[PDB]
Amino acid sequence: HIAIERRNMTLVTLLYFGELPLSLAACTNQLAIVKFLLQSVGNTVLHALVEVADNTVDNTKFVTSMYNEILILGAKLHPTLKLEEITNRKGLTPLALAASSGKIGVLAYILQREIHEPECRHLSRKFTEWAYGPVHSSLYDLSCIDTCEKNSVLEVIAYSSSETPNRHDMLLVEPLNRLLQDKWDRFVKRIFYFNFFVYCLYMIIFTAAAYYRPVEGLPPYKLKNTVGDYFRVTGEILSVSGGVYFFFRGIQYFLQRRPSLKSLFVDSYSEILFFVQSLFMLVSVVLYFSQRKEYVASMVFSLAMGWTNMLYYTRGFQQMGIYAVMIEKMILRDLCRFMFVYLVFLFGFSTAVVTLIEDSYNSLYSTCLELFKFTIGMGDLEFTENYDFKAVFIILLLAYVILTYILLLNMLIALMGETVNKIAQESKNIWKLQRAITILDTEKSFLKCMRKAFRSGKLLQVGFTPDGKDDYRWCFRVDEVNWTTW
Amino acid sequence: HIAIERRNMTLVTLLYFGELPLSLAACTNQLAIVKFLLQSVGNTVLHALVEVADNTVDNTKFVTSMYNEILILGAKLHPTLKLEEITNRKGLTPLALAASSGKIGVLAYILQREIHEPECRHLSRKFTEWAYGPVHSSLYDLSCIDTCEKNSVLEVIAYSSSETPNRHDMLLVEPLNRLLQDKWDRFVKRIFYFNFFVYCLYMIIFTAAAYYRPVEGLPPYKLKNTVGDYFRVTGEILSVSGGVYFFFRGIQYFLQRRPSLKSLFVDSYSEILFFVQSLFMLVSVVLYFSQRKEYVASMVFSLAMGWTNMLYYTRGFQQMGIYAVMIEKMILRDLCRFMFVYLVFLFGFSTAVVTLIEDSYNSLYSTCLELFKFTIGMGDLEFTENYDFKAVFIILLLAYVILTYILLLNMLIALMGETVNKIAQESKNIWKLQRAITILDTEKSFLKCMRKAFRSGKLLQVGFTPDGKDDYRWCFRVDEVNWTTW
Amino acid sequence: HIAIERRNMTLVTLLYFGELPLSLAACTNQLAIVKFLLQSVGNTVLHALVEVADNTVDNTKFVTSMYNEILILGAKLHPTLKLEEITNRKGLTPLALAASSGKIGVLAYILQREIHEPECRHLSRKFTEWAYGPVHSSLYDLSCIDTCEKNSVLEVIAYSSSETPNRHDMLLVEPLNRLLQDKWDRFVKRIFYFNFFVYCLYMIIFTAAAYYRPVEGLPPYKLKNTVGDYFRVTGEILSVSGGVYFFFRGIQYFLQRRPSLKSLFVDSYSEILFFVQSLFMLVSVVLYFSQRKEYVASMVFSLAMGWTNMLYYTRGFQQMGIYAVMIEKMILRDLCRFMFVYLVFLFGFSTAVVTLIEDSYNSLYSTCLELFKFTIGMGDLEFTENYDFKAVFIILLLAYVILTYILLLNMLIALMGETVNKIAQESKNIWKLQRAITILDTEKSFLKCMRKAFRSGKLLQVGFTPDGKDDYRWCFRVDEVNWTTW
Amino acid sequence: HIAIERRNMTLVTLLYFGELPLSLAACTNQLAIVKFLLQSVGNTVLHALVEVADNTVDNTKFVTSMYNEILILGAKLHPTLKLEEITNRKGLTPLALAASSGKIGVLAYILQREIHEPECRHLSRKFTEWAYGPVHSSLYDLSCIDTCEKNSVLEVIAYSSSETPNRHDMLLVEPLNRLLQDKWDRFVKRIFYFNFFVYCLYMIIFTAAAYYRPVEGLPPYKLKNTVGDYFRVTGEILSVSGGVYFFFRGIQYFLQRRPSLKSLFVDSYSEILFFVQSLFMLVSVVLYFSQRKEYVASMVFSLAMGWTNMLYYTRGFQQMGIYAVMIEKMILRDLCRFMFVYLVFLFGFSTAVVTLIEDSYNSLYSTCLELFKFTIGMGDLEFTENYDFKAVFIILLLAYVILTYILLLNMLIALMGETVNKIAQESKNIWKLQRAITILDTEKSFLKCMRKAFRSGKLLQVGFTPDGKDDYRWCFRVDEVNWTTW
Repeated sequence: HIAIERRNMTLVTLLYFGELPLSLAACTNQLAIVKFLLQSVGNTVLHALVEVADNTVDNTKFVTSMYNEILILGAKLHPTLKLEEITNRKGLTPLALAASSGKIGVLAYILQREIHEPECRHLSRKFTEWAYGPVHSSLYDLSCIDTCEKNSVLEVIAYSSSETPNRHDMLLVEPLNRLLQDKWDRFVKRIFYFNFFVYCLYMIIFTAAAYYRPVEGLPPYKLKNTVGDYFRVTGEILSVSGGVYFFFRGIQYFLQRRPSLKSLFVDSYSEILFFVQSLFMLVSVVLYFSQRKEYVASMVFSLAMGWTNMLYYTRGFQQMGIYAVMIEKMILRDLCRFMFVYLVFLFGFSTAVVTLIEDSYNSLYSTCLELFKFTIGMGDLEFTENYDFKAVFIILLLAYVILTYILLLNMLIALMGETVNKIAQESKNIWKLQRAITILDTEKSFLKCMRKAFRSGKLLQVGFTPDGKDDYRWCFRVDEVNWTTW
Repeated sequence: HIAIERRNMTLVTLLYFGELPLSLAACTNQLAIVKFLLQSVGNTVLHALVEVADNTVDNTKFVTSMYNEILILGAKLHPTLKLEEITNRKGLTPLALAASSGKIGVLAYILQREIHEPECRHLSRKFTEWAYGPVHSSLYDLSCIDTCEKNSVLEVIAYSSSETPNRHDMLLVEPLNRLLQDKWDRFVKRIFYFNFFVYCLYMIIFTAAAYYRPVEGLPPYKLKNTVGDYFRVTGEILSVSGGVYFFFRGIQYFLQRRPSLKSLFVDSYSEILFFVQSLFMLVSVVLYFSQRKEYVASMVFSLAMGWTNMLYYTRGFQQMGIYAVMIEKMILRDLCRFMFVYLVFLFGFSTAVVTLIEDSYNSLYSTCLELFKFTIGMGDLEFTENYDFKAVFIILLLAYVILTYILLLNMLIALMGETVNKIAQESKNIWKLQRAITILDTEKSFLKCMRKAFRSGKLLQVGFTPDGKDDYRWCFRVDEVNWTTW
Repeated sequence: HIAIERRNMTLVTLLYFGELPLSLAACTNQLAIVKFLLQSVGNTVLHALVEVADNTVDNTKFVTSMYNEILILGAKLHPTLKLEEITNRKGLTPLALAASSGKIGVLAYILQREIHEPECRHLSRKFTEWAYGPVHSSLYDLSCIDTCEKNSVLEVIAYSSSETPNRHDMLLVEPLNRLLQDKWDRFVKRIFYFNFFVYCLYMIIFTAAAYYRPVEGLPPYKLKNTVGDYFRVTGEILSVSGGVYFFFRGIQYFLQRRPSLKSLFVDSYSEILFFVQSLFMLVSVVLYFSQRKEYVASMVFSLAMGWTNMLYYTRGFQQMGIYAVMIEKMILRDLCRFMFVYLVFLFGFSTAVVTLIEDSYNSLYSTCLELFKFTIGMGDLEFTENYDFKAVFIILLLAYVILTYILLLNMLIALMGETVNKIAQESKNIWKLQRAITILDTEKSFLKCMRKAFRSGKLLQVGFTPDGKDDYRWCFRVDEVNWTTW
Repeated sequence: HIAIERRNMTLVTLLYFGELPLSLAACTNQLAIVKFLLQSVGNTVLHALVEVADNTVDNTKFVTSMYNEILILGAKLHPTLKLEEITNRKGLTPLALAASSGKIGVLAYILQREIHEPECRHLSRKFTEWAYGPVHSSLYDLSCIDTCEKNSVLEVIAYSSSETPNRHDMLLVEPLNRLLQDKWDRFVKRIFYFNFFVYCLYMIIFTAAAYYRPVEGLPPYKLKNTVGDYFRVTGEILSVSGGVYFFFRGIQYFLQRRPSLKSLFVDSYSEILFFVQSLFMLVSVVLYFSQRKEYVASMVFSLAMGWTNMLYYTRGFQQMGIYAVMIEKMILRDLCRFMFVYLVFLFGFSTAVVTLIEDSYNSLYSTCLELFKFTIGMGDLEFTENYDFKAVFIILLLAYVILTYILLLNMLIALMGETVNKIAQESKNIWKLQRAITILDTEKSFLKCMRKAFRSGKLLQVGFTPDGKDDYRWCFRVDEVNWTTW
């Protein structure tokens, strides 16, 4: 390993990048050294090379060349023995490890690799079926990447908590995009539209049952034999059954995803929404059967939540999905830090004025609301009059008006603009990540109808393997037109 | 065709880009191959080449060189036989087909082509009359492009529904701009100004007749012999005659244009406006003669519409036309998707509060209006008081205020800014497209006074044709000054 | 001239750019041709060359080289005879003609020209006194440019109505900037500060006289012997004397400048302000002596105007001058075209609603004001109630609120942003143009104290002239440090 | 010196950049000249070279090469004699002089210099301990820079009043950043968090004591034996003890910093805040013991101030620190110049209207407040009615509404946007300067616990000095990974 450090083949022949000398010499980007040498962590040489990638053009070029040479050398050294199917200490394949790690160009290479050498056609991935003019008919296998039961690269990129840096920019490569469109427009689009109208009609039934709730007495109420009463009972039953579903789907989401506490609100914002919505529905029905008139309070929240929580489904549509992602970003970053700062100002001035006034229009609850109104421009500057020192009170409002209305809110608006301006293309692009998420969750819940489906499908035989036995895998055909190539 | 695919002249001599082998070999950009070979879809070789253009610099260079060689070869092969006058399956000329297709540079080439070879001066388009110093006096024919009765390239670019990608950037070439200015300042400017004052005085008469409408009784009313009554009767007659015109011009627009349902609101926004305006006028006069007092309601809409619909005419003036195009864009994109989303929020919270309150200030109509007022800052936070659970109601307003006022509207404003910032130059440029549209509609309605006019005019003889017979066409003289050329 | 057109020296030797063949050959940038040839419009060869400049790098290089060769050739051909002192048909010197025309680089060259050839040191402009290390002590004459009684280049650039394209970017060259700073900080700064406190105390006296105006009776009022009455009489006299001054300075400005009607509001915005201010003061004192109580109305306008018209003086200070130039730009461009468009909307909807309502809270004056309030957010949506068709009225407000408040004003705000964003550096730079304007007006009004002053001064003898007689002109010494030059 | 000016070694051998000829010849960037020559102001050759730097790439390259040659020549000429330890007339070291002056690249060079020549390893600064692969373990001494009792470079960069141009960009170099992180996360983070909760609980106790202040009688009040009275007395004592501290820490800040009057509000904004806060607390307790009921007025200000003054502590946290720096910038630049301009408008129109009205709702205090309300949109357009000339009054409001609401404020908002847009990265970067400031003040107040600590520490022996005696200094170890270097 020490000789590998100095790139010395002499002492090597005499005899953090792992410990095996070949691993360090490969990590030191000395292909001749490992070629001469060959001829705990749990990471193989491929996994080590995946970890070594720095997503820069020179590092990616070196890593891809090293991996191509390693693939050729591995096929020569052992044709029957698996090379890519090996799993690291995490259990991930090296492709999966690179996908998790943040190797955009490396993953693009693995997806799009083709072998000029025919004997290197054993491990090649990209294939070309024909080329009439400038239009070539290409073929990508992508057999394991879509639907391997252990792990799938699509899954790994999907369940990425933004810690992977270019985790969004990964799937921009042609097979992932193309396959994503295929799955969507094949069946995921239609079932998501069915999802949309089921939930929309759910929210309408929940709204009608809520609006025409019965009031007389304290709950529960006797179910009188009447057409209206029968309708309201049936509507309540359908509503609470929907509620317990959006509990169960949500809780299995948390269980199967196992999200961290910090990643919770910064990735699964829609999920927490549809969890809290069902949670309020459950608390409402509990209080409805616990002999309390407060149930409707809980009920109201879920109802309000639910319609505002409908906006996820516009995350479906493209032109609306960007627009949804804006609201996600602002409720996560800006209107939390800003809302704390405005709480600092609000609390400071409200305690100031309440200490200034002596007598009960002055209470800190009422005074904060009264000072809150100024920000929306509905504040009445006249306020109260029982207080002494009119100048010392008025300077406090004028300070609060200059500060929190003009200085602070406007500044916040500028900060938001700084958000929309950077994310106009960015969130545009992000939309297709949530597109992919929904596409995967479709296979998720519909396990029975997705494995049989074989949405990727198109099993085309790879041919003669390095072992030399005829074998078949799954493929998918593309068209690439390049007049510049001729 | 197979030999054309492999760029093989050997098997060709032995014997999607169409089916004829010359067509594919030209499409494969092998000029030597088609030169050796020569010496359903309905598209000719020129139409196929127009379809093959990809509006990139290399593709345009290859296509223009191929078309120049094809023009020389066609003139040599058959001088008398037409080459450009041929029509495709759509009936369009190859220039018209390229104009519809989205070939900016190709159309620029066809407009500005000149032939260094004198024997290629048969098909040349651009001509130079003289050059004193660096100032050359140029000549473009453009004989058919302006006013061919079958199709005109100006017409084709004009009646483009944004599906053609650079459909706006087409006419930026010098002859189209120059000719456009000519037609405008020659007579279209003056007749459009007459249009402006006719419609302005129409709206004033319609407004005066509306303001001083009679009220006593139910309509119609007896025409008493009185100076005021006579004025009001005459004003109503002039108004409804204008109304039926703006119906008839509009309906012939829809008939001659034959717009698609999706292109309807995204291209002809001004037209639908002046159609709905006349439509409300017609419904108003119908109810006026149908013994109903509701006529004025319909009448009012058209009146309001009409003055707001006057803004089209500022689409005439340059500095105002950009400003009009902004309002078009926002009522088409942003304040529709935003208005749906705010409807989601409005409806969710209004049903929430109406379910929370029990008793009739609470009705969903009144509650939506009451919650609507908060967005404009005129909302009264005190709202009602009959409702129980003051905290559970107040948290709902505070949620609605934070969400729809500060979070949502501001975000929408940022989105609009994202619109004005990108379109400051873009819509500036778009103004001259609506300039061209109005210029063409002038020839449209005024068929009798436009064909006689010959606004392009300036018939200059092309000279000796490839057939060898002296012929004359229409031209237009320019001045181009290039000190860099000397 | 024809031979000059073809750059042919053969036919020239045998024998729009003017008519003399040397003029065209120079304009055709053939220096060898005019060298061989030499050895109505009123424009000389230098004036023709100034007109020929296109402010591009190649054109400026060619024009400057041609002018240098022409200067050398003119000095050789006639040393005693003037070359630059000649005047065109306008009477301008070629430097003045280039300054008016829009020749930034040419003017920079004329200011900064130095001659490597010693015999070309006759006409050279820039001089170097010494150079210790990398710090050279330079000398620019600029003798006529500052204070020639006929015309001055500083004056010509100053009295430029933005039609000259780079009229602002002209004086950015080192001698004009440096001299401008000199004049300012020498005496113009102090006298402008005196100007500031004179006008400030004028506005305070005018405000105090206004606030404590007498009311009893109809004007004029008897001057009772009392300390208050004596103060108010004296204050009124001082006020109206200031008023008649700001009339007289203003009217001599219009007379000496002779501005065009279109250039009036787009250049001299501050002047029209200080003219209208004095005009209202005069109308007020006229009505005060015409036995009318309406005088105070006129008086009030001037008072309001005057304090708002004080903002010019912050055009003095740098950090405030940019800020003033913003308000100029917006009241000239955006809040005029926008205010017309909002008048279209306001008038349309106000006539709509007034036609809808029948009975007098409804009058078009009151209804426009009532609809005007919505834009500022002070509008009361409840409006009136006497009107029938509540839905048809409410849809009209909701349309007006969506349109003029959210859609229109916000869009206007975005347009303004588009203004401040482009002019943040631009108006920053413009500030020094108004700096120069004020500096020149100081010499203007103070004719007696400016000609004696010789603010440029520093008369340094040029030396041996091309005539060969010792002569002296005015100069100004600079320091230029260039470590890159050594 | 004259020979040094002309870069002449001949007259030098025969015999503003200082006066010694070697100093000028070095300043003229003639290294060969000073090499041949060697072999009041108080500035040495190193100090002169530091002053000569212009922070441009060529000037920095020349200055660094000259300083390296000067260091080698000084070590050869006198190994025992100090070279860098010399002090200028200000007493600063040349490194400190360059730090104060604005030499970013020069300071980066001095921090990161290493010597390829082993005999130049005497004066070298950067060291490398090892390199396994592409990962080298580096070592920077930085022994004096952190904690020399006379001056420290960290201190000099910290106490910089923005007059030094790149004073922020200085410490971006790796050792200063790294050391800064070390000191923070070692102990400054924890003690600053303790600072945060001490001050937070101080503000809460001050707020509770304020809210429940006693009212009966005139202060002071008898301390009755009661649990509430005992709590309030103890709370007041703790509050005023905190007040006198935030006086004493503040006044020793002003004393030790000795800030200039102009630098006062533009650098130490947080300090003046925490000084005024304690100042109001002191005035309040004075009036409380001076038998006056006005004490609470003073008290209220400090309380309001204090909570709003809490925002400094979010200058601690990163994502909040940028957000704090925005409010600093706007209260320093924009909402001062804007607030003066709006005072011009407010005062002009308020005096206008008060002169227009005759009778006491009209007073200039009440009228300015009434006109002030329009800006926040709470203004009531109806105003009063006692005044005559309704049209002449209404045109004045409409002028004020168009001007100060729409035209002026919006323009101001655009100006603010111009602020947030430029400072989104800039203030982001500035946050680490206030990070450094707090880190240094920690060592400041805690003198006893910082000198013993040796936060930089890690004393590693430099080795053989140029004198040749084994010596030891302080160091700090780094890791730098460069796969591009191999």
